[PDB]
Amino acid sequence: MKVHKGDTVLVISGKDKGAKGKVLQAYPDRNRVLVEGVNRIKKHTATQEAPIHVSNVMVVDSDGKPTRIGYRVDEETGKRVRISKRNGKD
Amino acid sequence: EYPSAVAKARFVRVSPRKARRVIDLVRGRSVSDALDILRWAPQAASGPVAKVIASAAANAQNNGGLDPATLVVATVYADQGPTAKRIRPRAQGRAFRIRRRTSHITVVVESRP
Amino acid sequence: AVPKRRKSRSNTRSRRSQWKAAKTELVGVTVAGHAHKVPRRLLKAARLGLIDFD
Amino acid sequence: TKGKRTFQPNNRRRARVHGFRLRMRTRAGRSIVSSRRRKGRRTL
RNA sequence: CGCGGCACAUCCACCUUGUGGUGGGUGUGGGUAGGGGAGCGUCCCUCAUUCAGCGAAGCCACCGGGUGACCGGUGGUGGAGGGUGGGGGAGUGAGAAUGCAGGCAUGAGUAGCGACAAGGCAAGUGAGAACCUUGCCCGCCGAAAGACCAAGGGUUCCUGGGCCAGGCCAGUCCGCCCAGGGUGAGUCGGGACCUAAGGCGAGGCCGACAGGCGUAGUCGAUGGACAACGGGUUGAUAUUC
RNA sequence: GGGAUGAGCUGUGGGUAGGGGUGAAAGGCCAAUCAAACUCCGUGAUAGCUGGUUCUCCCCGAAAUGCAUUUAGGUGCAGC
RNA sequence: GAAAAGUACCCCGGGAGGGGAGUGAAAGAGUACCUGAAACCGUGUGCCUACAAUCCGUCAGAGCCUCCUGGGUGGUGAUGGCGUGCCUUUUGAAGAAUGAGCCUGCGAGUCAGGGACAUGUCGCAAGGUUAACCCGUGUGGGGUA
Ligand SMILES: [Mg+2]
Ligand SMILES: [Mg+2]
Ligand SMILES: [Mg+2]
Ligand SMILES: [Mg+2]
Ligand SMILES: [Mg+2]
Ligand SMILES: [Mg+2]
Ligand SMILES: [Mg+2]
Ligand SMILES: [Mg+2]
Ligand SMILES: [Mg+2]
Ligand SMILES: [Mg+2]
Ligand SMILES: [Mg+2]
Ligand SMILES: [Mg+2]
Ligand SMILES: [Mg+2]
Ligand SMILES: [Mg+2]
Ligand SMILES: [Mg+2]
Ligand SMILES: [Mg+2]
Ligand SMILES: [Mg+2]
Ligand SMILES: [Mg+2]
Ligand SMILES: [Mg+2]
Ligand SMILES: [Mg+2]
Ligand SMILES: [Mg+2]
Ligand SMILES: [Mg+2]
Ligand SMILES: [Mg+2]
Ligand SMILES: [Mg+2]
Ligand SMILES: [Mg+2]
Ligand SMILES: [Mg+2]
Ligand SMILES: [Mg+2]
Ligand SMILES: [Mg+2]
Ligand SMILES: [Mg+2]
Ligand SMILES: [Mg+2]
Ligand SMILES: [Mg+2]
Ligand SMILES: [Mg+2]
Ligand SMILES: [Mg+2]
Ligand SMILES: [Mg+2]
Ligand SMILES: [Mg+2]
Ligand SMILES: [Mg+2]
Ligand SMILES: [Mg+2]
Ligand SMILES: [Mg+2]
Ligand SMILES: [Mg+2]
Ligand SMILES: [Mg+2]
Ligand SMILES: [Mg+2]
Ligand SMILES: [Mg+2]
Ligand SMILES: [Mg+2]
Ligand SMILES: [Mg+2]
Ligand SMILES: [Mg+2]
Ligand SMILES: [Mg+2]
Ligand SMILES: [Mg+2]
Ligand SMILES: [Mg+2]
Ligand SMILES: [Mg+2]
Ligand SMILES: [Mg+2]
Ligand SMILES: [Mg+2]
Ligand SMILES: [Mg+2]
Ligand SMILES: [Mg+2]
Ligand SMILES: [Mg+2]
Ligand SMILES: [Mg+2]
Ligand SMILES: [Mg+2]
Ligand SMILES: [Mg+2]
Ligand SMILES: [Mg+2]
Repeated sequence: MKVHKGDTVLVISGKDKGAKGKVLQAYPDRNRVLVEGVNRIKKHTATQEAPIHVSNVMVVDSDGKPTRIGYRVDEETGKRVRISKRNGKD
Repeated sequence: EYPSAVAKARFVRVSPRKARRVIDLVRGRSVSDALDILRWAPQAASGPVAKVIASAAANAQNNGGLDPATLVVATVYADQGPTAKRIRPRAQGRAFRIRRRTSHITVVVESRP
Repeated sequence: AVPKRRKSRSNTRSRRSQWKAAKTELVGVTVAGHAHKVPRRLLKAARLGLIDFD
Repeated sequence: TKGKRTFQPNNRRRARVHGFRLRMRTRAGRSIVSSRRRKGRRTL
């Protein structure tokens, strides 16, 4: 999947527009991710966050603006590296 | 027009007609009087209905915070819930149908002088 | 013999409304300093405390 | 014969009259077993 | 007959005088089988157009409308698809078939609650007890209504829980529900021993094929042969420990 | 009430199968079915018979007769 | 239900179930759950109804009740007249002939073929048309047997 755990994502659709967040855990089978601070669900005691569909978040660039991402080849290992658009870094 | 509380006993395992037989003794009386008539009614349906009025009175006094003494069962009615279906074998290989009828008993008590 | 025809609503109800419960005569009693309401035939037992008042 | 019903169970006679080996001993029986496989019966 | 609305057929006069319209006559308009003609409603497709989360469909109510099938408006409910028009296509319309499926009435709170052994009291448990527990009285069977085996059933056995289904009532109980546990053999009953009826049957004989029958043989107990008794013990096994 | 040492009853195991079996014979019985079992298939058998066949309106509107018929409650042709 | 956010906690209740809170856009979505029709079952309420013989309606019609401006809606209907269910099938049925307890859903002239006849319509016309087949992403173009 293109949204992994460690990376920070921005919510692009849902109640929490513009919510910067970092993925706690991804569920590629259900195409969801758990993001910090996103859709704060007030659970009855005996408040946590519920997973959000991966279509509703875009990976942040680590250079500010959100982005779609693609891949290139590093030429060293042959691995396909996740890279951004808007100058295609990291 | 009067402050009221509702209680519902849903899927109670008594026929609606028998429930009605026992609630027609207490329709329109004060809660305490109705509880006494149901205490002393030999019909078995008096038990469930009695605790329905008791629950309605308790809701009135606890959630509504109003006086139990001024409390009258304003509208009580039993309608039919789902009926389970059973087979009772009869003579010569016939199979007849038994119906386990259940009731939803609704009570609205209101407080009034 | 079997019913020739189904009863109408009116006829069914006219018969069925007569299936009602006999009303019990209730009188007030005061045992142990507290008021209660009991059938009249059970007054003796109520005063002897033989009636579980619930 | 008063009171005695038609099915008197006896597992050995059930097996010797309707059993798998009895079926497999004739072409009609094998046809029946293959027909029940084809229909998908759990019991063959 | 009068006055008003509609329709069909036909006739006469104007308008592109037959695709036919308009006006006016005249006649006609009960109807089963049946013929002919013209339409309503549902769904799907295409084209165009237009509504729809500021709320489609469906459903409900009310107010209106048309000559009919039916239609529209408004509101409620609801939550994602509709409307109109030119065409195209139908699993296109139900009240009847002792029609089919499901739901629900009527009979009716009626019959019945399954042997003619028979229950009772006290105490207990429990929210709840005629039915469960304990004790004691009373009664019934006792060539069974007792104790066992085989067949059959399959965990129903025991313990601990449970109590909205089941038990012809209720249920705290249960052969019900749940979980765990429980069945110990040299000698018992079978096999590893034997054969009967009968079955199958190498080869074989017969038969267009399919196959039939059958020899050797091999199965097949209900029979033959074959070595254990008494006592104790568990909640549940015991000629098994 | 009949038999109840017998042409007895009964268990276990087996055999006979559908124009076939078996029958101390009743057309009895052959899985609650038997003057030819049951199941599946031919198969959506066939039925001159019974029943049913669903929205609307407009116009017209019968026949129940003749002839023939293995025909007479069917059908052909005529008539309408 | 978009997401279990599947109702914490409190109260009645042995439980079941419910009430209040809470979640949710919505609980007029509460694991008996989308929409939620009809039959069928209540409860409340307006009118009528215990001297009347009723295919249950229809026309006439008082009076009440309701909602709007004496008048008009909507509900009811004292009272008067008229009035023999529906279907099938029959010479003829309200028929004491058949079928139907009720509701909802389903359930019957369809399709094929260069078939046959007749018609409406369209193309071409002393001609008309292809069949198989061939070539095309198609519904198009060839194809004379
Ligand atoms: Mg998305
Ligand atoms: Mg029986
Ligand atoms: Mg006419
Ligand atoms: Mg006329
Ligand atoms: Mg006609
Ligand atoms: Mg909205
Ligand atoms: Mg709305
Ligand atoms: Mg639709
Ligand atoms: Mg309408
Ligand atoms: Mg609307
Ligand atoms: Mg709507
Ligand atoms: Mg529509
Ligand atoms: Mg269209
Ligand atoms: Mg069309
Ligand atoms: Mg149809
Ligand atoms: Mg219908
Ligand atoms: Mg029907
Ligand atoms: Mg039915
Ligand atoms: Mg009776
Ligand atoms: Mg009785
Ligand atoms: Mg009994
Ligand atoms: Mg006691
Ligand atoms: Mg005795
Ligand atoms: Mg003796
Ligand atoms: Mg036990
Ligand atoms: Mg137990
Ligand atoms: Mg119980
Ligand atoms: Mg019970
Ligand atoms: Mg051989
Ligand atoms: Mg042989
Ligand atoms: Mg042999
Ligand atoms: Mg042997
Ligand atoms: Mg033996
Ligand atoms: Mg034992
Ligand atoms: Mg004797
Ligand atoms: Mg004698
Ligand atoms: Mg004798
Ligand atoms: Mg004879
Ligand atoms: Mg027989
Ligand atoms: Mg024959
Ligand atoms: Mg054939
Ligand atoms: Mg005419
Ligand atoms: Mg003719
Ligand atoms: Mg609540
Ligand atoms: Mg609430
Ligand atoms: Mg909220
Ligand atoms: Mg909603
Ligand atoms: Mg439901
Ligand atoms: Mg619903
Ligand atoms: Mg009077
Ligand atoms: Mg008269
Ligand atoms: Mg009248
Ligand atoms: Mg006729
Ligand atoms: Mg006649
Ligand atoms: Mg009749
Ligand atoms: Mg009659
Ligand atoms: Mg007849
Ligand atoms: Mg009938």
